[PDB]
Amino acid sequence: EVNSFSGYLKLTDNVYIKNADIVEEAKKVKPTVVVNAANVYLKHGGGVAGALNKATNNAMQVESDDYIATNGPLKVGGSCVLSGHNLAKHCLHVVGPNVNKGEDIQLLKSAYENFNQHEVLLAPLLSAGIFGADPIHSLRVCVDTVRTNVYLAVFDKNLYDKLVSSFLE
Ligand SMILES: CC(C)[C@H](Nc1ncnc2[nH]c(-c3ccc4c(c3)C(C)(C)C(=O)N4)cc12)c1ccc2c(c1)S(=O)(=O)CCC2
Repeated sequence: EVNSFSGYLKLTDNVYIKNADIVEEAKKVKPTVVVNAANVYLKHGGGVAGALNKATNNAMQVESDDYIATNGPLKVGGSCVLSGHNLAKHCLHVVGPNVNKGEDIQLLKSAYENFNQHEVLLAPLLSAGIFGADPIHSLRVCVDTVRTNVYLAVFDKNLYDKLVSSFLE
């Protein structure tokens, strides 16, 4: 079956959320598009990016290095489409701002706007975790910006409960 998302809570007509590891979701669903929370040189050294690259047995990193050699780095707020490998048909590598490194939180709207070029996506909460953005603000930007169908996987039950409560106020 195609894009077999299960156990998500529908927040708006196009935004769904689950307490789950995005890697486990991608292996089970094999979505058309999985979003990676990338950096501008596509160096998947840890966090979400590291876990998705390890699940491809480093094929995503080798492919990424070859993309960067030919095209140069991405811009913060930008994206590129590469192979999904065993995780999806395509991986959309999106660069959200890293606020802990001084990047502008306003670019989080540009980052989510890349999702609108794909009908259905499995994605993480952009710029959250060690990128330093307020996760409740990131969910609000997603809901206000994405118009195609996005399934958010957040791998932390405590944060998932805070996000759902904040949305439902
Ligand atoms: C907010 C947070 C809960 C969320 N985390 C995540 N959200 C969704 N799916 C996730 N999988 C993992 C993961 C990370 C290591 C590993 C694994 C899985 C497995 C068990 C496969 C293993 O063995 N190692 C994390 C993760 C999050 C959201 C966005 C960003 C970050 C983190 S970041 O990576 O800090 C910086 C980029 C932006």
